[PDB]
Amino acid sequence: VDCTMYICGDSTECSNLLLQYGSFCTQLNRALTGIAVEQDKNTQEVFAQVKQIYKTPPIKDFGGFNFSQILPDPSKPSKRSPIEDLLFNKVTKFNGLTVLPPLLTDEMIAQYTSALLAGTITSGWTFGAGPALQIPFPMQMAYRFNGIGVTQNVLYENQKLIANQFNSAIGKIQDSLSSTPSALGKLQDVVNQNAQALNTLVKQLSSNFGAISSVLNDILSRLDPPEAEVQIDRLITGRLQSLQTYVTQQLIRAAEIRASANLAATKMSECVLGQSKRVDFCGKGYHLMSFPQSAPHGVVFLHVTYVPAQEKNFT
Amino acid sequence: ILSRLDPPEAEVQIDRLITGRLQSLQTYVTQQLIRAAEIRASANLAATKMSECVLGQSKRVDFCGKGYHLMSFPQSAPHGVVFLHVTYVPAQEKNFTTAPAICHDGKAHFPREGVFVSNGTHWFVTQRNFYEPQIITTDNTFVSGN
Amino acid sequence: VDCTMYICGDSTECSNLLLQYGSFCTQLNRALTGIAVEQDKNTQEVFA
Amino acid sequence: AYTNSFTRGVYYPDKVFRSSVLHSTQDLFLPFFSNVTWFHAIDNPVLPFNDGVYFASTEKSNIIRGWIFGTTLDSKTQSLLIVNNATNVVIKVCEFQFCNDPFLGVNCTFEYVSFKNLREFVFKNIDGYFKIYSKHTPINLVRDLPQGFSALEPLVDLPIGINITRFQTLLALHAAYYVGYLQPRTFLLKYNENGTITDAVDCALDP
Amino acid sequence: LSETKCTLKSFTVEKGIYQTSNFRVQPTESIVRFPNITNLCPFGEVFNATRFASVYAWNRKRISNCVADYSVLYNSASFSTFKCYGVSPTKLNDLCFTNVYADSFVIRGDEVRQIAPGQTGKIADYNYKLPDDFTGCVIAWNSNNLDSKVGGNYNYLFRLFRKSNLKPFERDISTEIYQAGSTPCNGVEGFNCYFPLQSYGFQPTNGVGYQPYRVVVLSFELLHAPATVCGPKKSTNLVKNKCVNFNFNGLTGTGVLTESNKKFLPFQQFGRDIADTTDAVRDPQTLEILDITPCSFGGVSVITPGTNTSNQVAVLYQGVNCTEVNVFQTRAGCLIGAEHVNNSYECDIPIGAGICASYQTSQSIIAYTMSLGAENSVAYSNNSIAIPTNFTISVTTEILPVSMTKTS
Repeated sequence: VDCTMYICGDSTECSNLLLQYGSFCTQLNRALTGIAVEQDKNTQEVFAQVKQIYKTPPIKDFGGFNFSQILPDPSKPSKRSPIEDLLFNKVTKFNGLTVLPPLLTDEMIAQYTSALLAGTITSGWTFGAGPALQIPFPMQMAYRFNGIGVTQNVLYENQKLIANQFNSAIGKIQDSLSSTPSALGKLQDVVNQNAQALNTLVKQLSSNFGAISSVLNDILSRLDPPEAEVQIDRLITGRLQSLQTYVTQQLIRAAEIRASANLAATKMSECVLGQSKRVDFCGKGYHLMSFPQSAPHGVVFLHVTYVPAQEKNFT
Repeated sequence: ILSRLDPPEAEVQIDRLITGRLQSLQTYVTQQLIRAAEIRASANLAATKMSECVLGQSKRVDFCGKGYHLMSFPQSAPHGVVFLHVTYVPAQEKNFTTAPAICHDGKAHFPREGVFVSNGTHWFVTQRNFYEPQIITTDNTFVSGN
Repeated sequence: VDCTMYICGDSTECSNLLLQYGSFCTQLNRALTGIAVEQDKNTQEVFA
Repeated sequence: AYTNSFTRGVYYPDKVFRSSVLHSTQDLFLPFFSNVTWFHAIDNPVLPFNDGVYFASTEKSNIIRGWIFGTTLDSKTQSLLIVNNATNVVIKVCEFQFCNDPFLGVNCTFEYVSFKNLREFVFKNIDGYFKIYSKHTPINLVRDLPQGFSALEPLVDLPIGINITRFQTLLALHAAYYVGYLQPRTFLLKYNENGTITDAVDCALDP
Repeated sequence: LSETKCTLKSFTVEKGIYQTSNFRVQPTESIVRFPNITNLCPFGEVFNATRFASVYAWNRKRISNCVADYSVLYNSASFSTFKCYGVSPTKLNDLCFTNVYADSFVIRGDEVRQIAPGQTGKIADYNYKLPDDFTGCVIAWNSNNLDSKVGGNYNYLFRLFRKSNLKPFERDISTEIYQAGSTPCNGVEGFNCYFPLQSYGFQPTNGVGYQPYRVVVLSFELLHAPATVCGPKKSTNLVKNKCVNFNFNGLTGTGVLTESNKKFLPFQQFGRDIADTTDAVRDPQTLEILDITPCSFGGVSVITPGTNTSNQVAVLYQGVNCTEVNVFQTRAGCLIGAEHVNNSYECDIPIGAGICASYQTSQSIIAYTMSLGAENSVAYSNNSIAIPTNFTISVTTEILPVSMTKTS
């Protein structure tokens, strides 16, 4: 926001009477700039966790598993998976206000996520520590199964059944995400809250703040010096209190967003790049493997778990 | 200002002075509270790092260094702290050929801890994180089914 | 908090004088409602 | 008789030019679903208004046009009679004689003035302005009140300055007409991309 | 470079992107425009009218529907009462009143700080009726020896005896009693009916104030009306798509009279999109609908390498099309003083929308999709595995703040 333009609206007299207050405008600009930098810091920290750009082999022979619902689709002009396309389609200026564009674009975000996914599929958990070493899926999944206290021949005697269950679950989750409209309530709420706050911060011009009228242009073409000062002191008080309800509630809200971004970074490093032993951290059950996906101003995880299902008594 | 001024004209200026002191200082006492919140978050993180990485050895991936964790040593700094992390990193690779099991007497033999690798003509068994080959016997294999 | 009641105290003159300022009072009610909802969210999340 | 006044008697608070919002205003209107003391017009007695209204009305083919203002309604003081055709406007906001069987027959100085068809009339006095609003749109029903909506557009906007408090009715002669009972509430008008009041809700009717 | 040295309050400057004083589109043509209307209003036949009849029958001549010179309406030093509130005198000149009406009444000495449509008096509340709000300004010249009557005037009659409080600007000729008790006396005298109106005593042997004060007042009204009526300033031709003089019907700036296809639906012509600024205008002589839009503005930011290596500097205008001010247009604005290149490298100074920049006597001021890293591919087959044979030991470093200073 532009302090002088917003408060005075190109009036030499208004500026001259305002010049005898101090550095309020300087402090406000400094605070807003700090927030603006922090946002890009957040996104970079969450997503840039890899150094090279891997990619999948042209021939898909993974032993029965079907990954077609998450790998990139070349037909579209923008290479996004069908789940990413569904997510992107699901979600829906003049008084000194401006909006700046972000530093990373959706194409770069998509490329980063694709690199993560291809790397994990091809080489397991060894590409986070050092160099990348290849391995086949039945062996990698045998390792994962052994990680939770089940002997490794159980996988080799049930390969086709396991593959069929995996594919059915993937189809089901695609359908369920497509169906319900209330999945992305968090992102929708954040966007709605920001827009509403800005709307009120413009309509306080449509408020009066000690003034007999609201729209500041005509009141400034109306008022004398000793009454114009009475109006503008309350106008700066209200603009400072409101942009600083954003500054206050949004150093608060940037605290909330920073907490969320830290949690997302930890989740990525510990569930995608390895296997977790902490109970109920990456999903409900015994953890096996995770895949990430992107969304507007956010991220989405898909967990894979193992659940026992039939019991018998003994002595 | 106090020497030159008069009362009902100095009332406005003292009111402004408290308002602005508590206002610059209110984003700034809100900021003492805000920066205190941020510093408290960092302090809690540092305490957790000390307890989990200096007093023990951790298995959480990429929490103390990059690689496999071995040890840590702390130091001191003005209004801060510094950690040194010791890690482990593999160096040089080599291709091989693998297989899930071996059917000698119609039975299936699975490795106990390791993998089956073949240099081209013979079959050995090695641990996963370091290449050392060994002969294959009934000591390090177990039988399961046909 | 009962906003207008607290500020005025059953005074028509105070009401007419206050109607010149704006939506400060709605803002205050909104913030307090947000806090009130968050508290119960916390308790449920911890215990259930 | 007594009928639900449905959604009649709304107008434009100003003759200016808007676009495509959902607004809220504070002025004097006619209720929604009112217990109108609708006494008929043809069986031709008086109407109500309550808190801040002109002679609101309904209309079939310019049937229910004229009404009386004043304070004692006997020409002894402030008293007003209005014949209404809206074609040959030789203004007669002049002072005439009235009746308790209120019907219209065939001085006032300052010429600076403001069911097969829908032509509801208006007669206000705000800051000297003697505002009038008319209508024109055809429908088919003949028996009773159509279940519909419409907004009344002004004719002119200029002041004269004659005081009024009470009222009677008149009947512009060569069944049903509906009015309402109000208190000074607020309304929520709705608009289309072509600029016609399409909906409204009364903020003081039910929770 | 001098500007950013001033901003940082030092001579040495590190590497990065800094911000300086912003650039508004200063008027390409000056800050001037007001609509076609130019009318005015006379006062003679109301100031010389045979009857300014009694307070209950005050006379009014139509003075309205004109571009009242609100400068003249306040620059007039003959105005004794100018607590004409809502609006303010010294800025009245810069205003736009849609209408200036003509009502009138007579003042007293104690009310000169109370005189307006809306003023003090039972005079008012029974010969007049509306609230006590301040908007009304009074002409007064030297009236010391003009017209007055010894003993008391029974026309301008301070109605100390009125049944209620004070409320001005209506009319009612009933000279009616004080209902201090419960007596309707029908405008007669008596006991407990004290003659409802006493005389101030406008005597010529008395002072100047008693001698006549014929007062012409002026009402004020503001409308979002078709923006045809407003103050004075030069109206340019409808030069579409060229930033010209505009103070459009009160909305200052410099910009365009773009003919508008908007039908502009029918009752907030000062187009009240929630910002409440005019977005279309029709005029009686130019019936066409004319859109409204201010010209551009945006910050100015300076990118520079370290000051100890070179003194070249590039300037970027944020959100401004280049034609409206080497020139190169990007999605973040207009960039001046750069060289476009095709080879991609890492990022040094981030600009926005995937562009970076750097210094060459190594790379130019690059502009394209970034390079995210070195491409790689893993030879994947269903019977091959890879195993390490040697190891290395590493040491890293982490830093964390723990505490703060302590003041009071």
